[PDB]
Amino acid sequence: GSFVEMVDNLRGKSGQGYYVEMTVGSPPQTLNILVDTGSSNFAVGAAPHPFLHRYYQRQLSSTYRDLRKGVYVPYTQGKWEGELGTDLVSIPHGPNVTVRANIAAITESDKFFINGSNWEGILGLAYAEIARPDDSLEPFFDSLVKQTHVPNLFSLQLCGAGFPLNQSEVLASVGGSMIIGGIDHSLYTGSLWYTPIRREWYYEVIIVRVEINGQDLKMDCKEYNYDKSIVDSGTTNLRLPKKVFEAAVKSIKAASSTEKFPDGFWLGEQLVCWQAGTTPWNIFPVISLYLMGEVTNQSFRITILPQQYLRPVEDVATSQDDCYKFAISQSSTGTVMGAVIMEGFYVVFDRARKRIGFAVSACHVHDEFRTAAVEGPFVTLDMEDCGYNI
Ligand SMILES: CCC[C@H]1CN(Cc2ccc(CN3C(=N)N[C@](CCC4CCCCC4)(CC4CCCCC4)C3=O)cc2)C(=O)N1
Repeated sequence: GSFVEMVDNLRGKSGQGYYVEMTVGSPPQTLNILVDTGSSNFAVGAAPHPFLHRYYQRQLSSTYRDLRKGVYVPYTQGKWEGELGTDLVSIPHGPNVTVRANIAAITESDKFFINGSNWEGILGLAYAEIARPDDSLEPFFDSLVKQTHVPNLFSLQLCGAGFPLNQSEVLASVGGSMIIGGIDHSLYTGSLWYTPIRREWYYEVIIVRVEINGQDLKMDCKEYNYDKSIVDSGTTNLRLPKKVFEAAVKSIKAASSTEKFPDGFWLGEQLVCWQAGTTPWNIFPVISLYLMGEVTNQSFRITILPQQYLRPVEDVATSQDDCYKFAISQSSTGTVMGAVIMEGFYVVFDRARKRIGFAVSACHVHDEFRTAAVEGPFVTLDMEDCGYNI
């Protein structure tokens, strides 16, 4: 591991997000910031909110610069609005550099901040094309790379605990690593396999085959990427296009048929519980997503376990049972490889070479019989046809 200063710099969990400490302004104001590979704005709470115990105070920063422009960002289940400006930004457990970056000072929001998440802002790590108000507002990572010698690449190791963490525990536990400018070899086992970034807006990739316990879902592969497939640390679940979700759930139900679960469990709404230590991992199937490789007609696969797609949650009765929610859900906006999938792997966002790498994570949860995997190569033809075009 050559990046010790950045190893173990994340905290959090899949359901509320993983965050990194950052500082903004002069003198530095410390804030915890959500790592979000699914957006491209650096936006921080800048006014009192019931769920924030701190926020960015522009009037206290000598280096604050007002851009005299507002920004409104509505999204699926909420929105955030703010005032744009720039200031000096640093990451204490990151590269030892300070850069001048755009900051959206959030003045109003709806269903954005999460009670008990411990973060006060978000770091959009995707490309300018999806930055708001438009692509002229340079994203943080672009600024970092342009102003310093930091390589144009970052990598993420999100570590799920495999069991519920109470408030004190989640504040004291290490949730993973965000390595800025490099790859730390202590964070993964086996080899790294790369898939091309299809287009630079979201971190878009192409899935070419899907298996449930080795059985091919056998759908037209364009269905797997309708209308896109992205890697998003800001989403909790593995989200799949409606038809793919329906096919996958049918296959997962068939594989786990020795136990019957209520419809609410499969809808990802209700938890299922087992007596302490008796979770029947073995009856649930592994899921393999084959991704386009860097070589023509070549693919590789990433395989996750139920220890990744069953999200630990505390029982309504705080009992001693081990409980979980099904963390695979349907989408009308494409496939989303959320945090529960990322928890199985060390993911390298190699912006410089327009590719995303995957390797088995040194902190993935598993049992004595099965482990997550990243394997290849496999001969796969006409993979370009798996991409969807409007
Ligand atoms: C952290 C875990 C939270 C829960 C909520 N939750 C549902 C959910 C639904 C959609 C998205 C996609 N997504 C995203 N990655 N960032 C934003 C802006 C996208 C951006 C794209 C370009 C155009 C402008 C908006 C803001 C979010 C970021 C997370 C905090 C809330 C606001 C967004 O909507 C993520 C999560 C989930 O699963 N776990």
